[PDB]
Amino acid sequence: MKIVDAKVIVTCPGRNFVTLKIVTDQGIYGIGDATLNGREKSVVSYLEDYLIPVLIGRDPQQIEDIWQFFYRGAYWRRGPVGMTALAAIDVALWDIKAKLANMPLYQLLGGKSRERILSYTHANGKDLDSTLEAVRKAKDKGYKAIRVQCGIPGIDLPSVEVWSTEKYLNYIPDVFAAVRKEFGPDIHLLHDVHHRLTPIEAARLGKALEPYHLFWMEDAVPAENQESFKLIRQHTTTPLAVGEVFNSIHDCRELIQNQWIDYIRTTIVHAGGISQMRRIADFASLFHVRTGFHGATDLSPVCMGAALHFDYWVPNFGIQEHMAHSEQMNAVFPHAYTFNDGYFTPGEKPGHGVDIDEKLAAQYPYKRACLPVNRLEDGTLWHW
Amino acid sequence: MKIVDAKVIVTCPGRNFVTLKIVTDQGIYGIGDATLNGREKSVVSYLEDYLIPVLIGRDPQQIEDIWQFFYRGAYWRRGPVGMTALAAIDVALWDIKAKLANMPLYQLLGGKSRERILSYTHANGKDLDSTLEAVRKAKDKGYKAIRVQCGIPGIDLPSVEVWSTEKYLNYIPDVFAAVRKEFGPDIHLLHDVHHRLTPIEAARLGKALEPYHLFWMEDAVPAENQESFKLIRQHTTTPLAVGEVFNSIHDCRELIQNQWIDYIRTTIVHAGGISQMRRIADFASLFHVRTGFHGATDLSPVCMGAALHFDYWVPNFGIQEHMAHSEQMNAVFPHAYTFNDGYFTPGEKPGHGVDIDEKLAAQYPYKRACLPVNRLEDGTLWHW
Amino acid sequence: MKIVDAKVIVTCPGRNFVTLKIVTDQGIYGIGDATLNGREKSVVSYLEDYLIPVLIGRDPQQIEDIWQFFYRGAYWRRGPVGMTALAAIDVALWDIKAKLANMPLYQLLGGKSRERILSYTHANGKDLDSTLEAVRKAKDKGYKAIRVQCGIPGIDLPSVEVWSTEKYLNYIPDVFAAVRKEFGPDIHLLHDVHHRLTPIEAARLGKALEPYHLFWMEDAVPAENQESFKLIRQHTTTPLAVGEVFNSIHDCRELIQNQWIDYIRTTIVHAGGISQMRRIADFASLFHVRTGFHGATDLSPVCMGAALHFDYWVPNFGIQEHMAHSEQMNAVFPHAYTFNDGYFTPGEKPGHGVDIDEKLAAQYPYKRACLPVNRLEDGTLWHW
Amino acid sequence: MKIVDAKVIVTCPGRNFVTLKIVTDQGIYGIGDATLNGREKSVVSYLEDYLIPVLIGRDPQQIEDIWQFFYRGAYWRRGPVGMTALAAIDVALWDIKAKLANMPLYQLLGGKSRERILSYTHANGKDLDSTLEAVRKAKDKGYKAIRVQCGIPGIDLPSVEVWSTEKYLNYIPDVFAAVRKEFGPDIHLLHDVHHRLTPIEAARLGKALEPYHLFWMEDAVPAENQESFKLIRQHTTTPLAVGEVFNSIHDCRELIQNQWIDYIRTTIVHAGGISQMRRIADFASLFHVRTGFHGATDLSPVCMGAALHFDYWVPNFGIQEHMAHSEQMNAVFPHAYTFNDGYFTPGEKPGHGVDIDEKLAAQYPYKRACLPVNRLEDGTLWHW
Ligand SMILES: [Cl-]
Ligand SMILES: [Cl-]
Ligand SMILES: [Mg+2]
Ligand SMILES: [Mg+2]
Ligand SMILES: [Mg+2]
Ligand SMILES: [Mg+2]
Repeated sequence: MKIVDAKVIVTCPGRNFVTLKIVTDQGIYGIGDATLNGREKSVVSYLEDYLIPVLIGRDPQQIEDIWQFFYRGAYWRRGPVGMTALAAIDVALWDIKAKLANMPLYQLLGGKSRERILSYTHANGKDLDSTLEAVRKAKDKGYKAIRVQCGIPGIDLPSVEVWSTEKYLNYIPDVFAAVRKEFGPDIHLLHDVHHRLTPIEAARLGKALEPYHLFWMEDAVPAENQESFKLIRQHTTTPLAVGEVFNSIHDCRELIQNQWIDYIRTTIVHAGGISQMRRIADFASLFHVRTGFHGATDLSPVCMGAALHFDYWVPNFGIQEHMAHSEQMNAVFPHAYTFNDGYFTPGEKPGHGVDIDEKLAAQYPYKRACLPVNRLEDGTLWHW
Repeated sequence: MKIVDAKVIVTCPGRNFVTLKIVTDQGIYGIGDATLNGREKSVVSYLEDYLIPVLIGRDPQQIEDIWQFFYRGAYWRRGPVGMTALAAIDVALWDIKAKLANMPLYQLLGGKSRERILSYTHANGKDLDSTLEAVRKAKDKGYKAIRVQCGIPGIDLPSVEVWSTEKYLNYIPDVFAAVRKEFGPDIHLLHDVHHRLTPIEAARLGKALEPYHLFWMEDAVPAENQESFKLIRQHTTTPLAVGEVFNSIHDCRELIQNQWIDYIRTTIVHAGGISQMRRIADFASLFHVRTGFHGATDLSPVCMGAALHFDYWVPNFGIQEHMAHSEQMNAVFPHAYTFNDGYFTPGEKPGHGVDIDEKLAAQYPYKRACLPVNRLEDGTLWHW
Repeated sequence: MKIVDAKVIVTCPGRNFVTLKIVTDQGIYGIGDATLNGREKSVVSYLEDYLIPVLIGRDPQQIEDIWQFFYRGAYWRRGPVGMTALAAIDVALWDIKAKLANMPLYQLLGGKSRERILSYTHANGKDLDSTLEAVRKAKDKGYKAIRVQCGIPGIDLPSVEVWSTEKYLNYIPDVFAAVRKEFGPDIHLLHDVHHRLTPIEAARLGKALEPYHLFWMEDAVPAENQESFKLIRQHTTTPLAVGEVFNSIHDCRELIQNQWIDYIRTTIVHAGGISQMRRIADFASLFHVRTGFHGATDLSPVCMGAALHFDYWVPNFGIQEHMAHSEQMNAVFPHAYTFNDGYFTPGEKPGHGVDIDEKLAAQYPYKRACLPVNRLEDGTLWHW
Repeated sequence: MKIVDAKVIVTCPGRNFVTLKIVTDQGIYGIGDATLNGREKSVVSYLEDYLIPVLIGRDPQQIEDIWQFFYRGAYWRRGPVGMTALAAIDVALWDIKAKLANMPLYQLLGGKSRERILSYTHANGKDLDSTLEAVRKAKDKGYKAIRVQCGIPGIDLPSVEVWSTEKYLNYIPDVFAAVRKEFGPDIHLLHDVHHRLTPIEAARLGKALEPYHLFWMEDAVPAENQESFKLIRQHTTTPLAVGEVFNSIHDCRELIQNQWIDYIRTTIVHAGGISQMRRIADFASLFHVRTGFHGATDLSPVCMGAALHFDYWVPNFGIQEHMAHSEQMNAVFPHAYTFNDGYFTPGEKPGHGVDIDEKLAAQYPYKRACLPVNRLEDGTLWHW
């Protein structure tokens, strides 16, 4: 068996998505997500100008050899751009392998471990009354788990947000108190701190949120120095999640082996595909850590299909984020996965069950969109 | 899909082997090794009286769910008997899954990572001259790696050996000096200490063996207290291997994460099958540890086939032990794996490529054989 | 002195019990429990097919030599099946040694350290009102210590239970609040978490239970990774117990030496007998850990007699679990130990004071019964 | 002051170089290296499609604010592609700031700390005789420090090398013995292991090289798991260097703070520019670590000029690698730095003293060239 062609498709049906398609000499093809929000074209070049020319002629069944060849062979290791490119290749090859086996991908990984996959959605409001309404709307859509974000009183190219830590820490516990009073204890509640605190501030916030029994408090502090979480863990029993921005097991080995976190959020598209995320999830399982894949709209339906197959098998599954794609996004990527009453199943189609409609994708050209930056009230460039 | 039957076959074509066969409602079947040397019938009962009745009617594609069901569901966790029974089930189910995919098993794991699999053999002699001759005979059979064991001057139910640590430590370095003088530096040399030393004795021996640059020094001290290896590692750069007797990742997590060993020897048949050994090997890979599967004759050809498929894929492969089965053993277990000039390939037959000839197996009834014990010169019951 | 015979008796007077009887050439005999709930026949084979043939002709007075011979000589070390078989031998030999000395067993261990042995019983209800009634019934039977378990609102082969961690954590503290309000502070209250939490969940629960001053919170998290308890210990002063499922000191050395637990629950029948439990209890004593032997109905009266003799001597005794055997069970195993007003004494008969009525045991053939498994609400196979 | 334009120039005068030029509204401009060997065009896109559009209109004097804006604002942090793009911006802005100050760049950093900057060159041979000749040729060019690499007996798209660790470890100490015998003890000798060993192999090699007193042994093991170096450091006093492949302080914080290495090799072009390398070098200085910047031909003369200015100031300077550019490369990048008798000075021109001749650069179009991969003798994809 040989790879005869590989191509990168770029489309913007509401937001930018980048997709790799690998075609074999037997006409079976596979696809993988390569989208890196706000830096998309750097991955397109990494693939087109460097990795795709090496793929041609190789045996697509050698998933591990090709993963190692690109991971080690880049010489400069890890990193968002190269690991997203490698993820796209790895997912497309697992898609091919499952189609050659005539099995849905979850069967190749070890089969199903559960009948349904818990998800969570968003509830965002500019103030408390609107936040409470957004939680009602999320519950009415059948979600059993809801991430709550609320505006704080007094608070093509990157937008610039302004931030006050002190105002946020003083107000946000009152939001969770009000949500618990209105909606009761059974609903799972999540909160994303979005990198804005120092560890002793995160320790304070985790303690203040303990009475509300959150499913997790996410991304509390920037995590390049993984020891940052030791101080948080010493002060609170609010569960901790981190890692949507990671691209390697080396970004989280210490967080996990020291039991400093409860959920690892690192994704298939951003951390080298199914081959690497199997290793992260298995390492996590030794230390009570569960998967909580990031699932914002900037991960394409191809990533979602691969993630749901992974979620259906992995023993230490925690939850799957679901920020829904629009109708126009979904039409470009026909898929077998489905949602019902707060939960997903991956679908029984062979492969990860996702395809790309190339004719439709071609109707929507790339349009640049970058992520915001965040400044403190004095103008300091902070963490967004 | 359903399991319709499962049975345990016991045969003694020169030594005892126990094999599980699982049969599906589509007539595809899979087999797994269940042999536990010197306690064989305890596994037969564990399977026949407890696990097989639960398997019937289950979907064999759910490998992970069934692994967890038995691993956790036994309540009393881990252990040689239960983990060998679970290994037999797990291997038979991966054999079925690969046959359903119409692929050799290594393809399901991620594909081949190498063209050939390095093995090692034995060279044993009662004295130095005979040891040197045994090394020549091993080299003439095409082996590139040879385990050297030599008798020490002055040294149905279990045989009782006698042991002197001091005589062994004084003599064994001279054996490796003589082997290097006769055979040169290119041949890989291994030594199995077989549990007989304390850590400071193993540190001394490792230092004394450094000039001879061994591939490994194996099982230097009993390893129930994994911190025993820290003191060895602080004193020698001879590479260290351990773990043929282990049955769980929990027997070696600290040895590996602290970089106290170089090779993990734990096997598919004795540690819960391919599902658990994938997790051990991947954990090992984060810490520079390589696989060195045990491969004595008491692991059946079914274990060897599964091991060779695993070895063909796993990135951090080190070596495969090969103590050859006899012609009568091989005839009971037709297999696709082959040996050439010191190396193996697993074969391209779907599954792990091994089968059992039930009619032939029935010609050789069980015959008890137990492992020796070892006593010190004063009669103390020691480690064999 | 020589062992002339040894036999395994299997009986099901309401539930399965396995018993070893060793007979000496002077006609003195000893018995030991060999019951391993839900895997019973695997121990029968381990004994009959491997260990008993080695016992014959040996001097029964050599308890330590025989313990080492089997512990080390199995080659594959530790584990539920082999350690239960070895426990049966070790207890039967201590029973013989005490009969040869013409002493109750506790005298051989070092004599009595207390006049009475505190026990605890069960109080289980499907809801809070019924739980409160079960606590009244337990108190009326004279118990001074009561384990409380309550159903949670909204929650031959293994039964399958369903589990929600979040519902349990939200409700269970209210059960202990109600029990304290009704029964006051003097009664000792225990709770068994039964392996269902992660460490930060157990930390949360321990904190929530602090106002109710439990004697212990038991088996909070699966303990194969012993470092799991470090995080619990950093967050709560509720006392911690673990270890009914352990079979070796190596399962708990780190829990004890780091002062991560308060009570070790590992038993004579499941962890290699009196010889090994003397070593566990003495190690525990250096680190303030007290014995809290498991004492569910699946440990036979032979185990109970040995445990009570051990409990009467050991300095760092904490408590003895007592889930009562039925009248039919007790009739098969005449014994000297007695209960009075919440406490036991072991009895003054030589040996451990327990015997087996072989004629009566023969009236009740083995009947398979396995332990349940537990699944999460999505179907994930969890810890029961 | 404002940035009015910024552009990326790509040229291949013998090998590919990528250069950023930032132009201010006062006509002062600055340049920075953006070359990432073997992935060059991914950086071109990162700059052109994402970062340059944000630069336009910003005040170039705000070097720190712009560094933080891009480092944090990318959201996905660190990594070879983004950190090389950010390095190009940071160096071009320091070039502008020094030109506005009318000072050579080293004056802005704190002034000169030394009169001359020690460098090292290459001596490579296919065998020992040729290696010895290459060392003579290097000495005759005035170098006082020489990296020695020798072939080992029996050993557009990526070339595939083959590797044997055992043959290398057996032979390489003899090469250093011969070099010391011929050239004496005063010459500084370096060796690059190039990622090929495990830590205990590197410990062995470091010990074997101790009699030859190397300046350093470099890149002994892949360093994603920084604790890998602890075991090397416990066994040898050969000095250790690592880090040409790093892009962040987070790749080396533990190596440095634990005193596991002697020289940090991370470069201005690959790790976020002068702003980040000032922080790495200062952190290193607290722990006795000295700078040893990588200086292979794939770092352009723009990187060399910035590095030499940095080297002239930094207190804890160790050495500068110098693998010489060709005449055609040098003509595209006129520069003030000069070499004399083994040492450099950075030159007294304002800025880093390097410029790009755009007309000449335009004569040499991009031509793809990728780095080799390395396979073991069995075909395993290894570290190159
Ligand atoms: Cl990158
Ligand atoms: Cl066992
Ligand atoms: Mg987030
Ligand atoms: Mg061995
Ligand atoms: Mg319990
Ligand atoms: Mg180098």
